[PDB]
Amino acid sequence: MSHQKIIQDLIAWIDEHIDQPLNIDVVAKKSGYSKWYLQRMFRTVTHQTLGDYIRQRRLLLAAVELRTTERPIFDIAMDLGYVSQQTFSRVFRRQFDRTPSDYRHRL
DNA sequence: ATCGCACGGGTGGATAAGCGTTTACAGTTTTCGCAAGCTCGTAAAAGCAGTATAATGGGAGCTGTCACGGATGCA
Repeated sequence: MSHQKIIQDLIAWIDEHIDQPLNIDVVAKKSGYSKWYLQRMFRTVTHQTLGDYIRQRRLLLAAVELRTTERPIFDIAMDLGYVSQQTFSRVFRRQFDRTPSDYRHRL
């Protein structure tokens, strides 16, 4: 089994469990590998990062929880690896170039 | 393969501070509304003086009955 089949399984590993507290100590242990070694092979298969991409699906989930659900900004961050919305609102100007308040207005 | 270690990138984390937006909790101004209290007015209630043939002593339904002592008080 080549490693390009490993990371193909890893793209369906998280697509249901980004609302869960999913950390690297779960992803590495339930893959059969170590904590660091999964990140070296992750570059040569999809050209992007791993610890930011789980945020990139988490910040994708916050936008589809804002354009559909009435949940506030402060405690969507509580389930997605943040302890407050102060940093969680800040990276959204990097990921989608918008404010977490301004997305729901422009339809 | 299996996995750390490091230089360094990215960040998360702990105060902190930011932003425009729609109401508090501070204090007075305004108007309107209806009284409780005073003043009043007169029709009703309240009070007062007089009435010139002549008239001059209650009882007025009472009590219908018991009988034994003490003090009182004339005689």
